[PDB]
Amino acid sequence: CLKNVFSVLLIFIYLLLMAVAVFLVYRTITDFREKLKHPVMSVSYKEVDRYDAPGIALYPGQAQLLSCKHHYEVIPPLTSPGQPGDMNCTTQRINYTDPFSNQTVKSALIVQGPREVKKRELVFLQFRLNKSSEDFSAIDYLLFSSFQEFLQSPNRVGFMQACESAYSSWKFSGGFRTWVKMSLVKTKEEDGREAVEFRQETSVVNYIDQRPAAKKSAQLFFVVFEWKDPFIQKVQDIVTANPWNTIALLCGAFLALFKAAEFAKLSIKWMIKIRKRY
Amino acid sequence: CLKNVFSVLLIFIYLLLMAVAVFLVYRTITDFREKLKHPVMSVSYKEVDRYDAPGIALYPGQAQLLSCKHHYEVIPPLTSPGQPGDMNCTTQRINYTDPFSNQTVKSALIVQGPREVKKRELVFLQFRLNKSSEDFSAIDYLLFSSFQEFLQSPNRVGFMQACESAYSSWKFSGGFRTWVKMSLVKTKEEDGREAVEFRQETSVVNYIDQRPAAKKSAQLFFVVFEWKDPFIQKVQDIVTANPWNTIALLCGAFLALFKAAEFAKLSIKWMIKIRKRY
Amino acid sequence: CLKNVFSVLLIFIYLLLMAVAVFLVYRTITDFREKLKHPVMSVSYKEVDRYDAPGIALYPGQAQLLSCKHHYEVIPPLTSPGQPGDMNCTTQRINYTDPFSNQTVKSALIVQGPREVKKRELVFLQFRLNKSSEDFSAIDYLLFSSFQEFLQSPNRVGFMQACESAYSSWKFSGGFRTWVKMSLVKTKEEDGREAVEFRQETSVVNYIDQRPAAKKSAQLFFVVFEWKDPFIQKVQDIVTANPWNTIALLCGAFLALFKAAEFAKLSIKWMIKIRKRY
Ligand SMILES: *[C@@H]1O[C@H](CO)[C@@H](O[C@@H]2O[C@H](CO)[C@@H](O)[C@H](O)[C@H]2NC(C)=O)[C@H](O)[C@H]1NC(C)=O
Ligand SMILES: *[C@@H]1O[C@H](CO)[C@@H](O[C@@H]2O[C@H](CO)[C@@H](O)[C@H](O)[C@H]2NC(C)=O)[C@H](O)[C@H]1NC(C)=O
Ligand SMILES: *[C@@H]1O[C@H](CO)[C@@H](O[C@@H]2O[C@H](CO)[C@@H](O)[C@H](O)[C@H]2NC(C)=O)[C@H](O)[C@H]1NC(C)=O
Ligand SMILES: *[C@@H]1O[C@H](CO)[C@@H](O)[C@H](O)[C@H]1NC(C)=O
Ligand SMILES: *[C@@H]1O[C@H](CO)[C@@H](O)[C@H](O)[C@H]1NC(C)=O
Ligand SMILES: *[C@@H]1O[C@H](CO)[C@@H](O)[C@H](O)[C@H]1NC(C)=O
Ligand SMILES: *[C@@H]1O[C@H](CO)[C@@H](O)[C@H](O)[C@H]1NC(C)=O
Ligand SMILES: *[C@@H]1O[C@H](CO)[C@@H](O)[C@H](O)[C@H]1NC(C)=O
Ligand SMILES: *[C@@H]1O[C@H](CO)[C@@H](O)[C@H](O)[C@H]1NC(C)=O
Ligand SMILES: *[C@@H]1O[C@H](CO)[C@@H](O)[C@H](O)[C@H]1NC(C)=O
Ligand SMILES: *[C@@H]1O[C@H](CO)[C@@H](O)[C@H](O)[C@H]1NC(C)=O
Ligand SMILES: *[C@@H]1O[C@H](CO)[C@@H](O)[C@H](O)[C@H]1NC(C)=O
Repeated sequence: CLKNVFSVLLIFIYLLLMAVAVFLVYRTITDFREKLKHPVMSVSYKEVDRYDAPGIALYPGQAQLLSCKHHYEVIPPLTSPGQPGDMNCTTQRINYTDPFSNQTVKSALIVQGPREVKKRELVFLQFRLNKSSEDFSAIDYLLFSSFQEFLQSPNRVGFMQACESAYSSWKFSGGFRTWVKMSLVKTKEEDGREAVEFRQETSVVNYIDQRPAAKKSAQLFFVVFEWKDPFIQKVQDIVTANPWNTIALLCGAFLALFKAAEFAKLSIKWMIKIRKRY
Repeated sequence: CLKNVFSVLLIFIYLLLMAVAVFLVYRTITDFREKLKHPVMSVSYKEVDRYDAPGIALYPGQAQLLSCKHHYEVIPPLTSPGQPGDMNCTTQRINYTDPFSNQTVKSALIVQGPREVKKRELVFLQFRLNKSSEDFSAIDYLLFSSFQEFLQSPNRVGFMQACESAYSSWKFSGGFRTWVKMSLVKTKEEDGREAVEFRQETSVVNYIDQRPAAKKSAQLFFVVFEWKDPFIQKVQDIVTANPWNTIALLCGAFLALFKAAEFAKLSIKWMIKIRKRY
Repeated sequence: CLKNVFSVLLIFIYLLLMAVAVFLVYRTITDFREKLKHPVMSVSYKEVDRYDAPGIALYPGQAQLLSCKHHYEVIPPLTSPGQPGDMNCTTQRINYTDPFSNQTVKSALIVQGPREVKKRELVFLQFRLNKSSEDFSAIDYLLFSSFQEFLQSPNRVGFMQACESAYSSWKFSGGFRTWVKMSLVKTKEEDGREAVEFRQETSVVNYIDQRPAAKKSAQLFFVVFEWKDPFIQKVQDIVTANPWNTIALLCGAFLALFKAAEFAKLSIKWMIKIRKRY
């Protein structure tokens, strides 16, 4: 009457293997949910021959700018303060309404930044704020990726608001030269898009005002816009769980368990033979 | 007498397949050891409606602070130097012993930072150090994540040492306004923990001292504490090698090799038939 | 005459499964090409007992340096400006030709940085530039990983050019103390190499010149070189697609499809039996 016992015994292999099968599909499902929740990042650096001329959206307001001078040389030659002119920018002043507020027009000024990173070209601006009641001399600016696109785009009055919302506006101080070493990051969201963001590393250098040494003491600002490295750090969140390399593995495990059940039927046959031997 | 030769020939399939099997399990084992050694990082940005009020653990020492003023406006209105008062902080001065030393009590001061990032709220502090022998005016500070937790926690005298050991204490200078744009990173170690770290980007703005223009020339410090972006960069090291999606693949490869050995037995049968045909 | 119809019907399982097989190998091939294009990054922090003494390649030019003083104390004690001496560096002045130009010899100066991060040792330099026509007082520097290697290496005149090309040269300003908190990143390119890069976070602190308060007003520079954290952020791009864990999965899927074709032959047998029943 204990033959059905041996039957359920040989079937215990089926039972345990179906149990580990449902356990494994559960674990694989929950791990796929996890790896689908938050993907994995991946950085790659693509060295570029020469950058596309960025757009420096300075917001001087009242402070008139003195000079512009690109300098392929690693060092900007000796300047002469308080003297306007010497401008050699492809500058363009453009107005728009702050998308944050729409309550105050923020006059701007656009500059074609440096292009030749290997030649180490660098825009060197100069500004002046003849004494006012600001109490903190600061001219904030902004960087978008390619200046020619701004020149050619239609209704750039709105393209500028799009930039101001996309990028971030960090100010350069007043009273010392701020060597801004720009650098790009072409980050790619997974929804088939490419987002260009500027990450810069300022380095302020104090201005020795002993050269003018006068009674005017008018505030004057200095900037240097440079390309940090000839590379473009582009980061894209890689989806580490595709719907294919997981179902194939689940099928492989299901087949492993099926083959194991077949080997278990073979082992039950061997055990029946051994019992017949006894 | 050369039949055993054909036998060992048909068995050479078994031999080579068992060899590639041990090679593949070796490679999979060593790759699992590697991917278990150092996991893969993964960044995700979770935009928050409004931040939990951080805790600014300034260490003024002797320098009394003049004013506090939150400013939902993007710009702090014009200040008046040398004049105390106007404080509207939920400030709290707290003492403790430096866990690094335990040899000197470091008087502190806690401030409830800004909360509404979308409203662009910003704490604007002011300090004074009437002329002393410091030779370098610097007031270091510290940031922990949520101020109300500090208020409610028990024995915050030790919670502060825990913070000082966990976070990092970077000083803001003296003589110009330092626009500190705080930002959080809720990093998650894999051992079921969540670590909150502050990564800020200062931006100093020189102070035009021509407004006081007196013979006192007392050192005075300005700060601005702001939330950089409404996002919270949270990074978690994803374990790229789970103990399951590797053993399933090993079993799939073992079955591929078993099926290949079966097809090889079939090919040996075909070769025996071809030999019988000849 | 419609028996061949049932034949092609049972064969439609073979057809659809071979179709999904070629589709799956196509998808796996293209995903392997993708994951081979750009690998996945992975950060790990290895706390070190004590750092290997870095090499600070300052480029003073004409500015003679006043003093050196390591300070295990977290704060450098009160200095005395304008007074040379007090040097306790293992300094070494070395010349070479700028690999960028080869048109101008750039005199340098090497300093053995701090070693004991847990002891919070910190090099504190001092410089002077008696009034000149620079108009912007800046002394740029440079960091390589281990100073003893520089001392022992052969023909360091070229090792220095190698460093200048490998690392990046960021200047510390003139007129205020720049607390440079160095930190290493031992990044590993996949081609069996280990690249050591310095990523530092400066923090300038204004110099109160009321202590000299003379008519000389000579430019003088202050630096502090410190180790930020006792950790060494080492990042290595993990190849997320190995040539092995993909072919094993492809074989597992091929076997899943073979077993499915066998079950389909069984289903065709069941359908033939059902048709015979009718
Ligand atoms: C862009 O906006 C600026 C600032 O509003 C304009 O500058 C003003 O132009 C008017 C023209 O009559 C002057 O009267 C004002 O004195 C200017 N500045 C202010 C407000 O004091 C500028 O005209 C606008 N764009 C351009 C270049 O036309
Ligand atoms: C926290 O520590 C500070 C600094 O030690 C304390 O400030 C001192 O308080 C005593 C009270 O009699 C004064 O006599 C000292 O002049 C204060 N500062 C020093 C050392 O000169 C403060 O009292 C402590 N906490 C509070 C708010 O009670
Ligand atoms: C490394 O280069 C510097 C700068 O060229 C050398 O300093 C010059 O040394 C000569 C020796 O006669 C002096 O006449 C010059 O006045 C020095 N500086 C300059 C150019 O004005 C230095 O000698 C070189 N290395 C060493 C330490 O010998
Ligand atoms: C600006 O630079 C170009 C470079 O070729 C030069 O030709 C031009 O004369 C410069 N303009 C001025 C205003 O000097
Ligand atoms: C622009 O400002 C107006 C108020 O003048 C406001 O009603 C509108 O919503 C703003 N535009 C947006 C969508 O930000
Ligand atoms: C200072 O700037 C203003 C314009 O903002 C101008 O009217 C005034 O003449 C300037 N002074 C000098 C010295 O150029
Ligand atoms: C602080 O700000 C709140 C905002 O409602 C205001 O009601 C309160 O009067 C302010 N306190 C002072 C000291 O002005
Ligand atoms: C605190 O300082 C004391 C010396 O007063 C020292 O013995 C103790 O180890 C310190 N606590 C720790 C664990 O840092
Ligand atoms: C300067 O600060 C000290 C307190 O540190 C105070 O005794 C002194 O009166 C202050 N001077 C002024 C001008 O308020
Ligand atoms: C430099 O520091 C060491 C530390 O032991 C000291 O022995 C030596 O006297 C110092 N040198 C000078 C110039 O003081
Ligand atoms: C070094 O400069 C010379 C010019 O004097 C130049 O010909 C050579 O290419 C430079 N070396 C390199 C490879 O940078
Ligand atoms: C200033 O430095 C120069 C050397 O560069 C030296 O000749 C001159 O005597 C120095 N002056 C003082 C006050 O030491």
